Amino acid sequence: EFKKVAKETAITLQSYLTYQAVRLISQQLSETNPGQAIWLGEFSKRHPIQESDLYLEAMMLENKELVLRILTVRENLAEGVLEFLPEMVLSQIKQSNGNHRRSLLERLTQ
Amino acid sequence: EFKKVAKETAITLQSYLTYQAVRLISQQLSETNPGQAIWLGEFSKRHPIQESDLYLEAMMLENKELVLRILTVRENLAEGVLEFLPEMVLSQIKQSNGNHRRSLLERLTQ
Repeated sequence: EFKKVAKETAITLQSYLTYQAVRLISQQLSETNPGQAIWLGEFSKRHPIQESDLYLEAMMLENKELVLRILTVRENLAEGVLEFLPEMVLSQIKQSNGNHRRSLLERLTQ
Repeated sequence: EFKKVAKETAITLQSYLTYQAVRLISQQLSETNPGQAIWLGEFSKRHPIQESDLYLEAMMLENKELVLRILTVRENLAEGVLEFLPEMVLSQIKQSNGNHRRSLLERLTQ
């Protein structure tokens, strides 16, 4: 099932990177254009960024400009971040595993 | 902020791959050992797999064997899946972006 799981993870990463896009943009808009930060916040109450293609589709009806920036920002975030994710996540898995195996072997040898 | 975002994404991927581990294991246990599938389900009600190092720490107090299998299965899942994630997620971002840009350019040129 490494196909079913790869696919589901990629969809999850795609949507998560989109949330990170909207988090970053909203942070800039806090200083740069506060009334749009606020708007972005309320629209996100009314639309679960979880279902991200629908969110963006919902947003084009009201703010095409913000939709475009999320598209752009998330493409850059992906392009920036994705290359280190393999090495990072695997390394964190090997060391979380390491900790947990060191801890329970400690309990097993009381 | 590509560091703050890479770090947060890796933590999220780590935890998500752990949930996928527990999803897969629970699926096997459905057929292989049903009474442990059920137990795994109830423990997951009482412990948010979201905070995954704590979950696994909570589980060692009650089922060290299952904790070890999650450790193993999630390391394999990571090792299996992580190499295609860059190419996959970026490709899905380029084509989701493509769709949304094709759709709103359609509205802008009514």
